[PDB]
Amino acid sequence: SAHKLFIGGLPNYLNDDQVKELLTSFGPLKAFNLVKDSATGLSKGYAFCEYVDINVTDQAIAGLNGMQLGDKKLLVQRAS
Repeated sequence: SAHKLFIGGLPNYLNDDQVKELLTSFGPLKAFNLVKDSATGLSKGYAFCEYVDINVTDQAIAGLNGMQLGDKKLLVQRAS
């Protein structure tokens, strides 16, 4: 859907609350998950989210795509 994003490249030590805080700085979320290895529990650095508002979605992909977080760079797209 047009409100949904697929994010990769997050530093693997960031937790759900920290990733969620970065995302909600753009506007409110209606869904979120941070992808984890089922056996180790460690983050894979991917996240999926859905914003309430389409305009926020558009600004979030523009703002997050290419964002540098230390030695990592986010790659973000709409979740077609």
